[PDB]
Amino acid sequence: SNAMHRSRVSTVLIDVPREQASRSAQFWAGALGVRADSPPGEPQYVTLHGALPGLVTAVQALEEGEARYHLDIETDDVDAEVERLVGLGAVEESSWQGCRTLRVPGGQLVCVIPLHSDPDEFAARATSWP
Amino acid sequence: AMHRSRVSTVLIDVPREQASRSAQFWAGALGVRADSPPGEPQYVTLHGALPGLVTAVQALEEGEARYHLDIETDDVDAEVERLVGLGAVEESSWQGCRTLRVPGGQLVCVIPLHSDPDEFAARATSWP
Repeated sequence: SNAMHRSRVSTVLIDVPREQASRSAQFWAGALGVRADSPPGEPQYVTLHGALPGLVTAVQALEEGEARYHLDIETDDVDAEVERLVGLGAVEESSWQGCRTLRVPGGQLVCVIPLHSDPDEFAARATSWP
Repeated sequence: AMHRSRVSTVLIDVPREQASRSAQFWAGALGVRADSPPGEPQYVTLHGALPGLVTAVQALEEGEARYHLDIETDDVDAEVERLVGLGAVEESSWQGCRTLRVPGGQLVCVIPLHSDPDEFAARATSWP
């Protein structure tokens, strides 16, 4: 059933109500000793450059809801990866911050997102399914 | 001090009754082996989930599901003081760890050294 495809955790997100976003980025920049800025086309994100090895880390401004963390699973087939994770007991929730979003067994949220990495890096770190 | 710190650990905190199902899911979701370290039955390590870091499911005696990060340091007291200076607030000892509520509301723990020294040095920042 499940199409052959690849995935891995690519991104660690610090989700904060929009009003606290700049204060949060200020803290994490000082706490981690990192540079912080927003990418073009992504003003809701403040990248914490080089915070974690082999991953992207960012503060994401929430338009509604309470502060949390979440992980993004990067994949070359979003539909197939959502299907695979639902097969493992995850449940798809409403679109959340423009991402396909699942509640996993235990209660945490994860987002499934498309490719945003150097192909050679993704091939070196992604897990092949099945 | 000078002292050094880095984020070393990503924790998936779940009510104890849900801990087995969580570990099962994450092992399957990430394609990793999952097992508890000797002396640390409250954790199920997700081996190699995030290379350069440790990732684990932590069984909570109470409270709701969340994630948190551990900041690893060679001077726990100094690092807590430094993070408090940046606006973090120390909460009561939580799951046997020094635990801070950061600006924004997330939790972090400050923990002692537990990594290959060369890995720590490659990833850590020095603080006056």
